[PDB]
Amino acid sequence: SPLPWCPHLVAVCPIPAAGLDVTQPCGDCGTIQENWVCLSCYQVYCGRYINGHMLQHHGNSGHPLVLSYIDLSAWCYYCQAYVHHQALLDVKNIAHQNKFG
Ligand SMILES: O=C(O)CCc1nc2cc(Cl)ccc2s1
Ligand SMILES: [Zn+2]
Ligand SMILES: [Zn+2]
Ligand SMILES: [Zn+2]
Repeated sequence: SPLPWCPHLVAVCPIPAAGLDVTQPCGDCGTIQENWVCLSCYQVYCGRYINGHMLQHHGNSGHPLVLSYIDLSAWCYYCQAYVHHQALLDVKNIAHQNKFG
């Protein structure tokens, strides 16, 4: 690989004290498949191969960075790239613990 930095990492917000639920369904269509969590507002929406609700959320909010609940990758919609950075480690780890632990 991912980009080791991107100019949208500044928009990554603190993780809610409720933590993450990697089984959370899409907030629009309720699908349990291929969801992502927004790293600005922590809403959960489905991927491009389901109903494209996270891409819609990007369009209507401008929020840049999203975390996959399938493989814990982080995608930036502006840079059109995967990103990994020390600034993403806390949220990936919280997600990894919820998913696997
Ligand atoms: O599915 C989503 O809306 C968000 C996440 C991603 N969007 C893309 C688009 C391409 Cl072209 C390749 C990889 C990814 S990861
Ligand atoms: Zn959806
Ligand atoms: Zn958002
Ligand atoms: Zn970016």
